[PDB]
Amino acid sequence: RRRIILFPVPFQGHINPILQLANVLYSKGFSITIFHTNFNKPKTSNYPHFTFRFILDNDPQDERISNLPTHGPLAGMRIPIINEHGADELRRELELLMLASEEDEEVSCLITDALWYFAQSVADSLNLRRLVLMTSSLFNFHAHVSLPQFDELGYLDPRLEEQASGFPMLKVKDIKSAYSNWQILKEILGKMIKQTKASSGVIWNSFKELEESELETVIREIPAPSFLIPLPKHLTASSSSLLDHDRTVFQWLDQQPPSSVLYVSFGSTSEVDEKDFLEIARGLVDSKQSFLWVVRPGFVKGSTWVEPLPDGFLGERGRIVKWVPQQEVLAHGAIGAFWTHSGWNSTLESVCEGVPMIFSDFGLDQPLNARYMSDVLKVGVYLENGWERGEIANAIRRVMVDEEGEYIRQNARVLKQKADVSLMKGGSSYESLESLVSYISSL
Ligand SMILES: O=c1ccn([C@@H]2O[C@H](COP(=O)(O)OP(=O)(O)O)[C@@H](O)[C@H]2O)c(=O)[nH]1
Repeated sequence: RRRIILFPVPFQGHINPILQLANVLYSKGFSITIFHTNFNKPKTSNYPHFTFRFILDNDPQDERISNLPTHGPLAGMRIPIINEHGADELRRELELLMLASEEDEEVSCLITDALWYFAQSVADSLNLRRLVLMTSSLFNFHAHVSLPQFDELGYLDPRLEEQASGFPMLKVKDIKSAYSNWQILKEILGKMIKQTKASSGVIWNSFKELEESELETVIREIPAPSFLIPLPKHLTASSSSLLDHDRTVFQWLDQQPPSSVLYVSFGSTSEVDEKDFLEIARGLVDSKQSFLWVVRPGFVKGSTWVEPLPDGFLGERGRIVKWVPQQEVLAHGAIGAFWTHSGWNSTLESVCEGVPMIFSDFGLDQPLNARYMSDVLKVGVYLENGWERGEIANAIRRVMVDEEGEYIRQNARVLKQKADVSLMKGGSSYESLESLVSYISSL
């Protein structure tokens, strides 16, 4: 019998894939321990088959992380702080668990978010193999490792619409948006890459037929074995939701004709102007399509939730809610399209449910995902120039209704079919999971 310890980053887009992976590995016969902060902890009662151990921010909470806001952009300061200072405690917790191990039980490996680069030297010091879960795409990584060529060209130092000389698949404007914050994030990024290369294995939330152009880069740049597993095709992340679901949406979805509803969501941490929020809204009302919008409290700047919106503005065709089981909504027959911020989990969920997309972005990997999806795979339309009520209306209608958008809708159906085929025997994802289990078992 073999145990795997998994250590996620405590944010929705990072907890979701790591607990999907944990469930996949449990289904293959491993026992599971989750090391987690108290901050943003998921509902442990949803996981009776996992053992949770809460670490790093137990009371008395430390002076370096105590006082930190639980919401907003500053909540992410916990990540560099834990990387810088958490090694001693992580080692103690791993050793305690390895000690209490049953006689017939061995800890096979530690799997961490790639962002926990500090865990490599900790695992090394215990003779414990560490594997890394990437929560972003292979294409994004390929763009990472190409930054030197980008740096020389001054792309990183603020000709927007031409293709990048290194990357034909990207525009210069994409690269400028993705790496707008290079002084600040550059340090974390380099160490994350270095310790991912130095790990014992890299698990990617993707599949070969989604990112075939990128496989050779990962083989060449990362000496450790890579595994591609499309986690949403195995199970949804419903059980790791950090917020209560509004399931009243499914009764409303059941009142809509097939493929008639635009699902709209900009993720778990994006935020917008009071100006932009009302323009998007008019863009939705203008498209004349039915829509289900998820607006996270605080998504709006200056408002607690949605106060700028006049009572009844959405009228007959629109509903706004705070939070849903997103992949389950995307699977509903009423959904015709997904207007997304292009976060990687959302993008992959939509791909796995065969839903074509309209793309916005808020930087980081998001513009790269939108570019790849829209121009390589051609499963959506990219709103790559801000929020205009007009342009929004046309993109929505092009994907949902226009005969001219039929190829985008068909591409999304075919790509979902490829995801499904990949989990079949002899499929790429099946073989990658088979390889991952036997590899972990050999450790
Ligand atoms: O109403 C919502 C909105 C989002 N999500 C989930 O939140 C995660 C968001 O991750 P993503 O990588 O798309 O973007 P982020 O929020 O990290 O920017 C995904 O798994 C979504 O399915 C959800 O369950 N309900």
